[PDB]
Amino acid sequence: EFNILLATDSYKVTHYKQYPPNTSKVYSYFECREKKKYEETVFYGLQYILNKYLKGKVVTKEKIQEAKDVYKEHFQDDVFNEKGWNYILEKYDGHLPIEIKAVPEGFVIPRGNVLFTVENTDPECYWLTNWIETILVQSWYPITVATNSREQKKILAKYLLETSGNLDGLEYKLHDFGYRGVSSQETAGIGASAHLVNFKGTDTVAGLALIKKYYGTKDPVPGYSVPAAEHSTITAWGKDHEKDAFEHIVTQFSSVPVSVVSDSYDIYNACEKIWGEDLRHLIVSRSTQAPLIIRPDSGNPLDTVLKVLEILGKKFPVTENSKGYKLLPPYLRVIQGDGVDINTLQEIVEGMKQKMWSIENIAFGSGGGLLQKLTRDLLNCSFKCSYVVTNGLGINVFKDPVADPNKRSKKGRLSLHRTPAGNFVTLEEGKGDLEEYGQDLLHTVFKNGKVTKSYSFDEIRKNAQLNIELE
Amino acid sequence: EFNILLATDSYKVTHYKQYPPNTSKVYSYFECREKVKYEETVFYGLQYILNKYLKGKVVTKEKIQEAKDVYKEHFQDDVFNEKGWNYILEKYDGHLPIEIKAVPEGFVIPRGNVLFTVENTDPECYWLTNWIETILVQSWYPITVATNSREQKKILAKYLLETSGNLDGLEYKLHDFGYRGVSSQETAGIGASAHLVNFKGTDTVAGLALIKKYYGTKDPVPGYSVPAAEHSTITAWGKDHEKDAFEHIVTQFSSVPVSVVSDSYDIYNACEKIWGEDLRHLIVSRSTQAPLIIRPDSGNPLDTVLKVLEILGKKFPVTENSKGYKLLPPYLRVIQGDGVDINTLQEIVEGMKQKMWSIENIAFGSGGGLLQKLTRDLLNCSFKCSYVVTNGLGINVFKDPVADPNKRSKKGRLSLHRTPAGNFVTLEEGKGDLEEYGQDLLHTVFKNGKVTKSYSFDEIRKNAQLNIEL
Ligand SMILES: O=C(NCc1ccc(S(=O)(=O)c2cccc(C(F)(F)F)c2)cc1)c1cnc2c(cnn2[C@@H]2O[C@H](COP(=O)(O)O)[C@@H](O)[C@H]2O)c1
Ligand SMILES: O=C(NCc1ccc(S(=O)(=O)c2cccc(C(F)(F)F)c2)cc1)c1cnc2c(cnn2[C@@H]2O[C@H](COP(=O)(O)O)[C@@H](O)[C@H]2O)c1
Repeated sequence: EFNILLATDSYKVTHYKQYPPNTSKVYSYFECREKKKYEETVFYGLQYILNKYLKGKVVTKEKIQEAKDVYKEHFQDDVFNEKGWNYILEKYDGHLPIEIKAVPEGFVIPRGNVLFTVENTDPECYWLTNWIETILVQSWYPITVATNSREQKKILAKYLLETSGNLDGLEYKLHDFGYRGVSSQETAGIGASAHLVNFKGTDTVAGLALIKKYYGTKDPVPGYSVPAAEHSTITAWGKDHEKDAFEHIVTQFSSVPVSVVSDSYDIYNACEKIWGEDLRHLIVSRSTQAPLIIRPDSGNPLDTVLKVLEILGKKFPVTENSKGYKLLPPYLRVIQGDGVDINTLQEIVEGMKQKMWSIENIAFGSGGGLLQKLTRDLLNCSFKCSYVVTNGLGINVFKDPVADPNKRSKKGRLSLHRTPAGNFVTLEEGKGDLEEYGQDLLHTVFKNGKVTKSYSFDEIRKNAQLNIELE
Repeated sequence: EFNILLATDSYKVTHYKQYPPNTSKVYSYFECREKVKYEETVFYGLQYILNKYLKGKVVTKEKIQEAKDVYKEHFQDDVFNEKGWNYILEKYDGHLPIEIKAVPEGFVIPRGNVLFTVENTDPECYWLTNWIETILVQSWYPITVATNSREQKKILAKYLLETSGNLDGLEYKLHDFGYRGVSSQETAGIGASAHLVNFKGTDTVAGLALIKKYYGTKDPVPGYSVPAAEHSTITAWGKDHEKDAFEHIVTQFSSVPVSVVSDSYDIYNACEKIWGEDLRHLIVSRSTQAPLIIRPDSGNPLDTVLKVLEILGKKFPVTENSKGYKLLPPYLRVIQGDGVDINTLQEIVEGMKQKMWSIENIAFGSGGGLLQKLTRDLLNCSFKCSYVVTNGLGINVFKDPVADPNKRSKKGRLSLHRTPAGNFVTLEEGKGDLEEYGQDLLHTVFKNGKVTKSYSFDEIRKNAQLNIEL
C-alpha cells in the first residue's frame, strides 16, 4: 500500500525545522518556466494524482509509525516530524489541510504562467505545502506527453492539410507504441492517457483503465487499435516462408484493417515481389474499411518510407488528388513505426511532400519518442514557494540566482487571467485582487482531503483542441 | 488491481491467430544488442517484475471477463483469445505455464549476450511467451539505470583514486535526486533501487521499500540521507535575511551533516561574505562527522564549482593531501546537484583535477540525468523469438533486416557460457548441448507460476562491484 509519509524527497523530512519561526502559511505555485519550441503547454494529469495519492484518509497510526522507523534508519537520527503528522491524524481524520487551485485540465497555456497553486489551510501545517511538492511535480510528465503529442499533431495537421485539403483521419495519424519502452506500468498508463488527449490510436492498453477510473468518457473506450503482426509471427514460419506468413495473416484478418511488418529479411523485396506480385491479388480485393497497412521497421525513416512508397507506387494504381499529390489505392497504406519522434516526424512528412506524396498515405507509430524520451527540463516544470505568512504578516518570497535569470521565480500570491486581447497573464503580488483583469482562471480542485472539481476526459479533449480543428 | 490480460501491447492480443498452425513451442530471449560507451550491462530488475506481476494466480474469471469487454470496444471486434486464458485458469489455477532462465542479478555482462530466455511449458500456450514480452521488456529500465549509475561510479573512482590515493566515500559520491524528475511513483522506486546497486545515497524514499520487499538487505535500510535545505526554507526568511536563514539551519543541525543551498540570490556572495565571514565561526567549530555541505544550484556546473572552491579556498584553511591536491577542511564540503549527468559529471571531476582540487571535496546529486534521461535504445534492449516448434519440428528463427545488420537477432536455442579466457559467450543453435563450453550460466528463475531462484540485494551489490573495488 502507498504511504504519503514516504512519498517525498528525503531532505523534505527535515524542512519543518528550517522555516522561519512563527510561519503560519506557505504558498507555492507550479509553472512551465519560460526559457530565454513548445511555446504553449497542455495542462493534464493533476486530477489523477489528486484522486490516487492525496484525497481521503492518507494518514494513519500505522503509516506514521512505519515512516518513523524508516527515517530513523535512513537518517541515523530522529528528524521525522511525528508531531506534525499526528496532528493531522487527530484533527482532520488523516485528511490533508491543503488547498490546491488549478487551471482547468486540457487548457492550453503559454509558458511562464501559473498552472496551479498549493497552500496549507491550518497554520500548524505550514510545512505540509512543500512536503507534497515531489508528488505534485510529477505532473510534469503527463503535461509534457500531452504537449509533445499535440505539437506533433500540429505538424501532422499542417502537412495533411497542405497535401490533401482536409484533416480526415488526423486523430489516427500518431499511434502509441511505447508500452514496452517506458520505465514502468504506472508510467505506461499515465503516458498513454496523455497521448489520448490528442489522438485516438493506442496500443498501450494501460491508459484505457486510467482514463476510465480517473476521468471517464461517454464512449466505452477513449482509444482503439487494429490487428497487426510482429516479427515473431512472421519469422516463426521460417525464412523461406515469409509469403506464407503474410498470406495467412491478411486472410485471417480479411475484413478488418491489418498491419504487417515487412522488413524481417528484405523490406524492398517484400513490397515489390511479395505484396506487389505474389500476394497482390489478396490486396486489391480488400475493402476501403479494411486496408493492408505495410510496416517497415528499420533503416533511415525518411529514406525507407520514400523508397517503399516508390515501390508500391509502381506496383499499384496510384492516383493524384486535387492538390496534386500522389495517393495509394484505398486498400493500401503505410505506417512508419520505428525511430519516430517530433524531430523525425517533421523530416518525414516534409520529405514526403518534397516527393509529391500525400500524408494521407502514412500513419506513424511512436514508442520511446512519445512516452519516454521526455524530461522535466523540456518544459522547465518547476514548483516554487512565492508567499509566506510569518508573525501574522505576509511577505512575497522568491529565488533569483545571479548567474541565471531564467531560474528567477514569481513573487507573492498569484492568479491567472485573460488579457484584453484574449491571451494569458499571471498576476503577481496579489494584484489579481484589484480585479482589473477579470476572473481568476484558477479553480479550487482540492481542499482539506476532498477533490472539489473534476473534469471528464471529453472536456479535456475539447479544451486541448487545435486552432485549425476549431477553424 | 493489476490485470496481466491487459498488460500487453494491443496487437499481441491478435497474435495467437498468426503463428503457423500446430505450433507447440515459442522460445524467446532478451539481450542488450551490440552496436565505445556502455560495453557491459548490469542485469537488475527482473526479480521485481516476476514477483509483482507474473507469480501466483494471475488469471481469474473476473480478469478474463474484464479483458474481454475492454478488447471488444478497443478493437471494435471480438478477437480476444478467451479460450486460451480460460485454459490457463482451469488447467493451472491461473498460474502461467512459462519457464524463464536468467543470468544472476547484479551480474555485469558484455553487450550482445542472452540475459534471459522465455518459453511456454504447455503446447496449448505457445502464444503466451510473447504475450508477456511487454512486461518483461520494461526490465530495460532498471538495467539501464544500474548500468549508467555504475559507469558514473567508474568515473568517480578513477578521479577520487587519482586525486586522493584511495576510494573512501565512493559509494556516497553520487546521490539520487530524481524523485520529482521521474514519470511516476513506481518508476521512482524502481529507478532508485537500481541506483542503490552502486551507491548508498538516495533521497527517493520509494526505493527503500521496494528493495526491502523484493530483494532484502542485511542492514535495516539500503540507502541514506542527511538533512538539507531547499530554496523555500531559505527564501521564506525574505531576501534581506539569508544570513539569518543559514544560521538557523546550521544551528538546528549542528551535530549532523547538513547541506545548504546557497544560490538563492548570489552564490558567490553567500560563500564569500555569509559563510566565509559572517557565519564562519559556526562552520570551523563543526565536527568532521557533521560538516556543512555548500550547494550551488545554478550556472555552468563546472565553472560554478571551481569559483566556489576558489572562494572557500581563500576563506578557509586549505590543506594539500599526499597526492598534492588541495583539500578543504574536514568540516566543509561541496555538492553539485544541478545539471549532473554522466557527461557533465566527467567534465566536472576532470576540470577539478586540472585546478588541483581533490574529488574528496565534492559529491554529486543527480535527478533527471540519473533516473529519467534514459531510453530503451541506449543499450538496445530487445526481446526476440529465436526458436519455435511446429508440427513436432524445431525451427531456428530470427530476423535480419537488409538495411540494418545491428537489428539481426540470434538463432535457435540459446545458452550462456564462460570462454577459456574467462569471458562470456552466447551459444546459438542449441550448440550449448555439445558441452564444449561447459555448463549454461543461466538459471531457471521462474517456472509455472513460481519464482525458483532469487537474489538478496546484498548479493546483487556484490556482483555489480567495480574491478578496482575488488
Ligand atoms: O502495429 C502495431 N500495432 C497495431 C497497429 C496497426 C495499425 C495502426 S494504424 O495504421 O495507425 C491504424 C489504422 C487503422 C485504424 C487504427 C486505429 F487506431 F483506429 F485502430 C490505426 C496502429 C497500430 C505495433 C507495431 N509495433 C509495435 C507496437 C508496439 N511496439 N512496437 C514495436 O516496438 C517499437 C517501439 O518503438 P520505439 O520505443 O523503439 O521507438 C516499435 O518501433 C515497434 O518495433 C505496435
Ligand atoms: O540536498 C538534498 N538532499 C540532501 C542531501 C544532502 C547532502 C548529500 S551528500 O553531500 O551527498 C551526503 C553527505 C554526507 C552523507 C550522505 C549520506 F548519503 F550518507 F546520507 C550524503 C546528499 C543529500 C537535495 C537537494 N536538491 C534536490 C534534492 C532532490 N531533488 N532536488 C532538486 O532536484 C534537482 C535535480 O536536478 P535535475 O537533474 O532533476 O535537473 C536539483 O536541482 C534540486 O533543486 C535533494
